[PDB]
Amino acid sequence: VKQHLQRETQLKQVQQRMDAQRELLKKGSKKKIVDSSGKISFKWKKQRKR
Amino acid sequence: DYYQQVQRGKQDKKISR
Amino acid sequence: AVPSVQTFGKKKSATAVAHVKAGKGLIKVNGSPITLVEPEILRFKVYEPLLLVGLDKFSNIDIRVRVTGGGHVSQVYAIRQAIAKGLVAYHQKYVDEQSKNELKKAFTSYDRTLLIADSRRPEPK
Amino acid sequence: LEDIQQSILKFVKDHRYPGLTPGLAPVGLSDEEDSS
Amino acid sequence: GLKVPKAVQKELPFKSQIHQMKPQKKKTYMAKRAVVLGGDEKKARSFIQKVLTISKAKD
Amino acid sequence: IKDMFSSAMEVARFEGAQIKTVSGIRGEIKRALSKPEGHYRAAFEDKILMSDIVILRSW
Amino acid sequence: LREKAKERNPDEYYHAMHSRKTDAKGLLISSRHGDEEDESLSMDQVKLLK
Amino acid sequence: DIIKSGLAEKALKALILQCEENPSLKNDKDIHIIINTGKKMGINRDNIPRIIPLTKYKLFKPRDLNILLITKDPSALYRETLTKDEHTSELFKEIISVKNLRRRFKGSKLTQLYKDFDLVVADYRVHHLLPEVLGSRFYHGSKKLPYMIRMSKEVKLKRQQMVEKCDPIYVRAQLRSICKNTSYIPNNDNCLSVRVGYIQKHSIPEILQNIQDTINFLTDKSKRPQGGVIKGGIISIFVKTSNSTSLPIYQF
Amino acid sequence: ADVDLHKRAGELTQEELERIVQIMQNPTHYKIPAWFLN
RNA sequence: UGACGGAGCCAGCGAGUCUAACCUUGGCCGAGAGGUCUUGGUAAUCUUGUGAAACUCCGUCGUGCUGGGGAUA
Repeated sequence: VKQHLQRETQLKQVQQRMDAQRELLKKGSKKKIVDSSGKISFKWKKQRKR
Repeated sequence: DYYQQVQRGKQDKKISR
Repeated sequence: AVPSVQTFGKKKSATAVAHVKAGKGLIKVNGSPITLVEPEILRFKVYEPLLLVGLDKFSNIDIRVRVTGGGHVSQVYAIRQAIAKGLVAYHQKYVDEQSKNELKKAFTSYDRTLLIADSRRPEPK
Repeated sequence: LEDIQQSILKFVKDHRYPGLTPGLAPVGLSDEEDSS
Repeated sequence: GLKVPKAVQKELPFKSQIHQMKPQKKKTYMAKRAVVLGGDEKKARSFIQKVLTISKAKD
Repeated sequence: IKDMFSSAMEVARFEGAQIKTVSGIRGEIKRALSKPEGHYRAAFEDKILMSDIVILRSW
Repeated sequence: LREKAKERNPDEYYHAMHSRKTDAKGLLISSRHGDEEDESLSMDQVKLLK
Repeated sequence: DIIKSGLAEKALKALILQCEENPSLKNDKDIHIIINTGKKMGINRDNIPRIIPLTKYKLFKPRDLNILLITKDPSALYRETLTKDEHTSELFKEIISVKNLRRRFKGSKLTQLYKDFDLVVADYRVHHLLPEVLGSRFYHGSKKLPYMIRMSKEVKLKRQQMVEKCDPIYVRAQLRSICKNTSYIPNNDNCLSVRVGYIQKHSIPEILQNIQDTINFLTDKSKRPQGGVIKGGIISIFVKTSNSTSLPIYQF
Repeated sequence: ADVDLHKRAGELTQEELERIVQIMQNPTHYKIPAWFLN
């Protein structure tokens, strides 16, 4: 059960990164936001979808 | 003298074999 | 997609390929800038294609040179030949022919070995 | 089982050089300070 | 194998040029994407390979 | 060739002789080398290997 | 091969020297993928695969 | 267990009395123990000398012997911070890098280098690419075989780089450990040599004590990467100078 | 010996010169490393 | 035009399953042949590709030759 839990949390993280990449390549204006560490995020322009 | 004892020992061991 | 131009400069076994295209004005030899070309006493041999015609010709174009082979002085002669005839070919193809042959006249009045090497030798007397 | 239930319900090492871990010297407290 | 020199093979005709493709150093996306199946499928792959090499060596 | 002779005088005595490897590669001894004493320079039909033995058939 | 290099005849045009190209050292680039595929795939293809 | 009896003391005494007078070994000044293990110790011979810690006898101080130090590519950091520290500023006879070492020393220069130094110490990141640079004279046998040192007390994690610094107190501490202790190299067969003691820097009870120290550290069960390699019954001990016969001890 | 390594050897006080010659006379007990001297 | 000590850099030749030392010290196994380990000395234009040296830069010195038994620590 513990290794089922480890497999599930690793799959959740890799699907989360995959979903962020897919969300990133759709469309709209965005900028690369960099934090203190280097964990980058993408902040999207306040503009609703036509 | 123990030096010459042990080197004669390995010598005659090889000679006996 | 960009207007670009490729030329070649040769001395003994050095050879330098210069790509000239439109840009902001950066002149780069082997990735490093032109102001790093050693042996540092022939840096003005490299510079004279720029100083003979003015930097206002180079203010709108960016050159890059890749130099292989040869030695130190053969490489600076390949660099200056490649830069000179690349500027001439760019002003031929994408700027006017009057500036083209003004550049050819200036380089040929300084030395035509900026534009034409001395290539096949000896003489069998 | 208590640690496994808490999880389910909540010496040098160079990576490139595996010979370092038998390689390097066992330094002591008597080696770092005094007159040589 | 026959190791033809680079000075010769850069100066070859267009018909005689030697198609030598470089190895890949980058973990490309299609290779990191593509799925392989396991268990019964990998032993099926092993079986088909053994059968095909026994057939080729017998021939 | 290393050790079939003990001296450059011996190789000088035997210059020009035809030798061969055990592969049947024919050869000829040419000149004694200077500093290693019984070592000499031979020329063969083609490139012999490091796993060979040369042979001077005498009577 | 050395004799063919001596007798190249540099006025040698083929139609395949539009598609085929040459690296920096002068040798032949052989694309290791396909030649019935494409190495770079489009944005909507990447959207579907991702 | 305990190895100090009249057989061992008589053998070691007779070896010293032989090497004082014999005109065939008046240059080699050293005592080695040959351990004949029972089984074949399985680990193959890399040329990395593991360190056997003696407990109460420093057999060498780091200032009474020539030390060559081999460093990484740029070498300016290690050379400056080692030579103007005054904890280590006089400890190394030479500090070079691998690039200019193999540039300078080719051929018989390596024989002069061998005869010049007596402790070769390399950065552990360059220790593996030494057997071509230093040739086979340093790796046939083991008396100038180079030691690994860590120069920085810093560990490499994945996805990130070792910050390039060096620590002179740490490197003096591990050269002190290296000269203070003795060393061995594991191999496949059942023969294993360990240097113990010198010919006039030492005496019979201290040489016998560090012989027993190497025995304990070698056939120990713990300390298993560095020292616990004798898995079976250690069968025989011998003592010899490099051109002297194997005087036997502890025939089990 | 604490003498400055840029002074010319003429201007040497006798305690500095005797410190120099004492160190060079008995190098071992001043723990000079044995590779400096042959 | 030097001597030490660091640093920057620039070639063209050359690709046969082929390329390459010697003498020892000992331990163990084996009937022997030998195998394997261990060890010190000597020799060296290294080994297949990366790389040359002269050159360039930066600190330091400072320009009146060579010998063995004798004799001072």
